[PDB]
Amino acid sequence: VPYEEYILAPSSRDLAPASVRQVNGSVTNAAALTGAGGQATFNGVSSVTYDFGINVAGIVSVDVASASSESAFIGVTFTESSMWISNEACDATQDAGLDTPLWFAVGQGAGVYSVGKKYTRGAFRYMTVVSNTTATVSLNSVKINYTASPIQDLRAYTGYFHSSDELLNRIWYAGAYTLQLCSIDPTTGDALVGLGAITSSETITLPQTDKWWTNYTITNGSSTLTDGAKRDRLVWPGDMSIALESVAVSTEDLYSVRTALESLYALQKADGQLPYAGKPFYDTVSFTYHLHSLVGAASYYQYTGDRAWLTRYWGQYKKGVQWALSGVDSTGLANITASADWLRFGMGAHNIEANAILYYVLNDAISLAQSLNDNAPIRNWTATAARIKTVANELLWDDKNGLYTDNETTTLHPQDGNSWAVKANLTLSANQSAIISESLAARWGPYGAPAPEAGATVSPFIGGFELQAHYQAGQPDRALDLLRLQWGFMLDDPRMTNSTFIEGYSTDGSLVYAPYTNRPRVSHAHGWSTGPTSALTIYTAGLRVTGPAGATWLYKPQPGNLTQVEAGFSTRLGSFASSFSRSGGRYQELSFTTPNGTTGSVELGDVSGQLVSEGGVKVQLVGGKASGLQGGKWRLN
Ligand SMILES: *[C@@H]1O[C@H](CO)[C@@H](O[C@@H]2O[C@H](CO)[C@@H](O[C@@H]3O[C@H](CO[C@H]4O[C@H](CO)[C@@H](O)[C@H](O)[C@@H]4O)[C@@H](O)[C@H](O[C@H]4O[C@H](CO)[C@@H](O)[C@H](O)[C@@H]4O)[C@@H]3O)[C@H](O)[C@H]2NC(C)=O)[C@H](O)[C@H]1NC(C)=O
Ligand SMILES: *[C@@H]1O[C@H](CO)[C@@H](O[C@@H]2O[C@H](CO)[C@@H](O[C@@H]3O[C@H](CO)[C@@H](O)[C@H](O[C@H]4O[C@H](CO)[C@@H](O)[C@H](O)[C@@H]4O)[C@@H]3O)[C@H](O)[C@H]2NC(C)=O)[C@H](O)[C@H]1NC(C)=O
Ligand SMILES: *[C@@H]1O[C@H](CO)[C@@H](O[C@@H]2O[C@H](CO)[C@@H](O[C@@H]3O[C@H](CO[C@H]4O[C@H](CO)[C@@H](O)[C@H](O)[C@@H]4O)[C@@H](O)[C@H](O)[C@@H]3O)[C@H](O)[C@H]2NC(C)=O)[C@H](O)[C@H]1NC(C)=O
Ligand SMILES: *[C@@H]1O[C@H](CO)[C@@H](O[C@@H]2O[C@H](CO)[C@@H](O[C@@H]3O[C@H](CO)[C@@H](O)[C@H](O)[C@@H]3O)[C@H](O)[C@H]2NC(C)=O)[C@H](O)[C@H]1NC(C)=O
Ligand SMILES: *[C@@H]1O[C@H](CO)[C@@H](O[C@@H]2O[C@H](CO)[C@@H](O[C@@H]3O[C@H](CO)[C@@H](O)[C@H](O)[C@@H]3O)[C@H](O)[C@H]2NC(C)=O)[C@H](O)[C@H]1NC(C)=O
Ligand SMILES: *[C@@H]1O[C@H](CO)[C@@H](O[C@@H]2O[C@H](CO)[C@@H](O[C@@H]3O[C@H](CO)[C@@H](O)[C@H](O)[C@@H]3O)[C@H](O)[C@H]2NC(C)=O)[C@H](O)[C@H]1NC(C)=O
Ligand SMILES: *[C@@H]1O[C@H](CO)[C@@H](O[C@@H]2O[C@H](CO)[C@@H](O[C@@H]3O[C@H](CO)[C@@H](O)[C@H](O)[C@@H]3O)[C@H](O)[C@H]2NC(C)=O)[C@H](O)[C@H]1NC(C)=O
Ligand SMILES: *[C@@H]1O[C@H](CO)[C@@H](O[C@@H]2O[C@H](CO)[C@@H](O[C@@H]3O[C@H](CO)[C@@H](O)[C@H](O)[C@@H]3O)[C@H](O)[C@H]2NC(C)=O)[C@H](O)[C@H]1NC(C)=O
Ligand SMILES: *[C@@H]1O[C@H](CO)[C@@H](O[C@@H]2O[C@H](CO)[C@@H](O[C@@H]3O[C@H](CO)[C@@H](O)[C@H](O)[C@@H]3O)[C@H](O)[C@H]2NC(C)=O)[C@H](O)[C@H]1NC(C)=O
Ligand SMILES: *[C@@H]1O[C@H](CO)[C@@H](O[C@@H]2O[C@H](CO)[C@@H](O[C@@H]3O[C@H](CO)[C@@H](O)[C@H](O)[C@@H]3O)[C@H](O)[C@H]2NC(C)=O)[C@H](O)[C@H]1NC(C)=O
Ligand SMILES: *[C@@H]1O[C@H](CO)[C@@H](O[C@@H]2O[C@H](CO)[C@@H](O)[C@H](O)[C@H]2NC(C)=O)[C@H](O)[C@H]1NC(C)=O
Ligand SMILES: *[C@@H]1O[C@H](CO)[C@@H](O[C@@H]2O[C@H](CO)[C@@H](O)[C@H](O)[C@H]2NC(C)=O)[C@H](O)[C@H]1NC(C)=O
Ligand SMILES: *[C@@H]1O[C@H](CO)[C@@H](O)[C@H](O)[C@H]1NC(C)=O
Repeated sequence: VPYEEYILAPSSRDLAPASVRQVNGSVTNAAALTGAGGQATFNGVSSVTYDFGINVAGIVSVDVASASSESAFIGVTFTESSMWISNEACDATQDAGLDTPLWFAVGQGAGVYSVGKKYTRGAFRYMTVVSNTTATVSLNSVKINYTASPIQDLRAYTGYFHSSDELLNRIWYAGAYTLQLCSIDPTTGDALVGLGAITSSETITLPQTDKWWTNYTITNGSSTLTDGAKRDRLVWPGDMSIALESVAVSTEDLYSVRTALESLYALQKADGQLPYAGKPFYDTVSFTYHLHSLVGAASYYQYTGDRAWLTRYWGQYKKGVQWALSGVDSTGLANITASADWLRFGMGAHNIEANAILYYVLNDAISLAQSLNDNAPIRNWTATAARIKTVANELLWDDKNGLYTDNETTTLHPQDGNSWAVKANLTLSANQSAIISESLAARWGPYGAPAPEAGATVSPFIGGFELQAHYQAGQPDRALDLLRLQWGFMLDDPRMTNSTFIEGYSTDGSLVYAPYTNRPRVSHAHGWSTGPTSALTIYTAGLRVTGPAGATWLYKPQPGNLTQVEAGFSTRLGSFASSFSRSGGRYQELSFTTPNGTTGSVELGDVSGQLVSEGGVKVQLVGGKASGLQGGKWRLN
């Protein structure tokens, strides 16, 4: 309800394109297919590329009025980015080649032509209607059944964010909408229908095209969160380590997260190994992604407060923790023998990123075990955790460059490892964390923060963890600067979609993703690139869930130089909201709402005064902090 005007999601599921972008050949009244009136008559070989304004998804229907020849055809091509607009092909989903247009033999007669959900286009902003025959074809409409997020009201958000910075607001809502697009009907999964047949080492020529379909049921239930709407349309655990919290503070569609998580845990091996991806992707060993599955279960319990779910899955979670701990060696660090990660290079040995994620997982597991009163596993865990810290900063810390090396035998400093080490509290001091934040920011290029472990690549995925690291190191304006630089490029570059966020690109500002050779296959709607949504709600607005469903919370707004911030979301316990206005580095007004029955703490920084409750309770701030605050509405006096 609040700030609904920023919500990108369509107001219906019956969608005509918004505007005509380009016309080729004799075409009468192309604007008719935008709902502007009349019918559109294609006279011979012709085409019209239409623009929807935003990235959309679903099932195309061609309403034909007449066709002069029995051999007439109408084709439809789709593309996320405008650089792959073509009257001959879509953009790519497979490892090599462009996808074939959807061809309708409309030479029969009048009626609506469709091939249903088997050929759902998972994501596209531009749609080209093509007549490749000398026939005259009149069409009444070409519309889309919008099938992204199938069991929800697309414009009924439970979270919101609005600041004095309009770019930040648009970035928040673009992340939320991206997540909506990646929630699919589970019966239309697996866009990689050519896995095994089409590989990177191949060439599909200009007249050659890839066939595509969507008919693998990837989860149970009626909705699930995938990595990318166009592609892979599969469940990936690492992507959830950014996507879950951004879903939780905007749409609250944690049911799709839950189906994805359950499908992943259903693939656990007897020894506890969790999968690299959901079915039918290759059974692959990946340390880090197994740990991401553990992270995801922990965060799901944190936001839903589902005791029954955690109880169902605690045995599997402990088995996974045991599997990961089996990699720890005499050193006290995990020695990673699997190279598979987020499509980066050099995963192995005493990798800083793997061990930081392990530290994070261990602390998650201890807090969960205390929630469940399962004290037995705690000891080992604590000890192991300590060792990681103690050894990771002795054998991996580079004091001269202010960052962690990737392992013991390299001078490379990975962005993911250092970001995660700050996010997991692997550093021995806040001063260290500030060094890491400063040194990461020192590496920014004209198009955002680099990930040297994956070559000349910018990763919005790792950008989300770096944002969190800048925040936890006490640098909110550094984080807002990275937001502006990287995500304003992702949102406002004319090749982007202006609604959804890219999977990754290159440091020179090109849309080359190094792991892929088929550049049209990069997805422009990946949930793992939506870090700013959760970051702006949690850190800028200061609404931090610290207990199940917000049973306990921390209010720590890190405003920086923003002069006005409003944000809010809900859990099954009630409403969280934060609202403040500043000027000259001081709060003019500050208020926040937390659900009843909850208790929390406050941390405003260098702020002195009283917090007044709705009833009238007054609490003095000591060092900008206060604890034991009872749930409700609070204002700063
Ligand atoms: C998702 O969509 C894809 C299509 O894009 C489907 O893939 C096809 O699935 C069919 C199964 O339905 C595959 O099998 C083909 O069946 C044809 C019929 O053969 C007999 O099948 C029954 C079996 O009991 C007989 O009783 C009956 O009399 C039929 O005669 C065969 O003619 C096909 O031969 C094909 O074999 C090779 C290897 O598979 C193919 O590559 C060739 O095209 C060749 O013609 C075949 O056996 C078919 O192969 C699949 N095709 C493709 C392109 O993948 C998925 O099934 C569908 N999945 C879901 C869940 O909906
Ligand atoms: C400790 O950390 C360092 C730094 O990350 C790490 O060195 C990295 O090792 C990986 C291999 O695990 C290297 O990745 C390969 O490097 C070679 C060049 O030496 C390239 O030719 C490779 O590219 C081709 O091959 C890949 C498959 O093998 C394909 O995926 C790829 O598309 C190419 O076809 C590949 O990049 C990485 O380059 C180095 N790091 C640097 C800076 O070169 C080291 O391995 C870690 N220690 C241990 C024990 O793993
Ligand atoms: C065009 O696209 C539409 C989707 O965008 C299609 O409508 C969808 O049809 C499916 C079934 O084929 C529905 O999925 C069902 O979901 C219910 C649960 O939903 C109920 O609860 C939720 C949450 O409270 C609520 O939002 C719903 O309104 C329901 O009350 C399951 O129990 C079923 O087993 C089944 O999975 C989708 O809900 C429905 N979409 C919408 C928006 O309602 C439509 O059929 C497509 N048509 C064509 C011709 O392609
Ligand atoms: C007729 O419509 C097309 C769009 O379908 C207009 O743009 C042209 O589209 C073709 C593809 O059908 C482009 O060719 C391709 O270009 C990309 C790079 O952009 C390249 O990677 C491919 O290998 C292929 O060469 C073509 O460049 C593009 N032209 C322009 C100027 O954008 C076309 O302009 C329309 N014709 C008229 C007369 O309006
Ligand atoms: C306009 O586009 C439609 C759809 O692409 C064309 O229909 C297809 O035309 C081909 C001829 O190139 C028909 O022949 C088929 O060729 C494939 C190999 O490419 C072969 O494996 C098949 O056995 C068959 O011989 C194809 O059946 C036909 N497809 C459909 C669904 O009708 C149409 O010819 C184009 N017309 C013009 C004037 O460009
Ligand atoms: C949860 O989803 C899974 C699929 O992810 C459901 O199990 C699936 O059941 C279908 C329908 O039986 C299987 O398809 C095949 O059907 C033919 C029909 O003749 C049959 O001969 C095959 O033996 C097979 O049953 C499909 O293979 C199977 N999925 C997998 C991954 O094997 C399940 O029913 C859903 N609901 C739950 C678990 O409550
Ligand atoms: C408590 O955490 C520690 C980590 O500090 C766990 O220790 C590790 O346990 C695994 C179990 O598989 C050991 O791996 C095994 O190593 C032997 C060689 O010693 C090898 O032959 C096996 O194939 C397997 O790889 C690992 O070495 C060990 N590391 C250390 C430093 O003890 C321990 O498992 C956890 N507690 C429990 C009860 O599991
Ligand atoms: C993040 O990690 C830092 C250290 O990297 C944590 O602060 C550190 O807390 C430990 C205790 O957990 C302190 O070590 C010792 O604690 C014993 C009591 O068990 C005490 O008797 C010793 O005098 C010593 O304090 C350590 O000094 C302290 N370091 C700093 C710089 O504060 C911090 O608590 C962690 N933060 C989170 C949110 O987990
Ligand atoms: C956002 O606004 C602030 C305030 O105008 C910008 O400047 C930063 O302000 C703080 C507080 O005055 C400076 O703190 C420094 O502390 C060290 C401690 O030793 C002291 O030596 C300095 O004299 C100063 O008091 C901080 O250096 C300063 N930073 C800069 C670059 O001016 C801040 O830059 C603004 N950020 C953005 C992105 O707009
Ligand atoms: C990419 O998306 C942005 C944001 O949606 C577009 O910028 C413009 O953004 C503002 C809202 O931030 C919209 O303002 C409205 O303009 C209408 C014009 O009639 C006015 O009546 C309203 O009161 C309000 O001021 C504006 O519509 C929007 N422009 C468009 C074209 O959507 C940006 O233009 C988008 N670019 C592309 C190429 O899609
Ligand atoms: C980490 O594990 C790997 C795999 O078990 C170890 O790699 C082997 O190291 C030995 C020396 O101990 C070499 O002779 C082998 O060639 C290596 N094999 C493989 C498959 O990597 C590595 O030594 C382990 N590192 C630590 C510190 O325990
Ligand atoms: C924060 O800790 C770092 C060490 O990680 C201190 O900076 C280092 O100081 C040593 C002094 O011997 C130098 O050799 C290193 O080059 C410095 N490292 C970096 C990255 O600058 C720093 O002084 C500490 N700051 C505070 C306030 O305690
Ligand atoms: C819940 O909190 C609201 C204030 O936000 C208050 O009006 C209401 O009475 C509270 N209900 C209970 C049962 O405490």
